[PDB]
Amino acid sequence: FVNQHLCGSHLVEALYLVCGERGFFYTDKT
Amino acid sequence: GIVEQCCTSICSLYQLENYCN
Ligand SMILES: [Cl-]
Ligand SMILES: [Zn+2]
Repeated sequence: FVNQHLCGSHLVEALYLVCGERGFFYTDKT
Repeated sequence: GIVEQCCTSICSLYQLENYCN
């Protein structure tokens, strides 16, 4: 079951929200 | 990393702010 894939889609939205104009990186090394 | 830290237990926005640029 694609638990990690689904979690990451939520993580990027939450990062978008808190980071604001700072932005963020979301890589293989994040 | 972030999946390890934040997909195994809940990360608040305060914890996620660590990952901002
Ligand atoms: Cl989900
Ligand atoms: Zn979902």
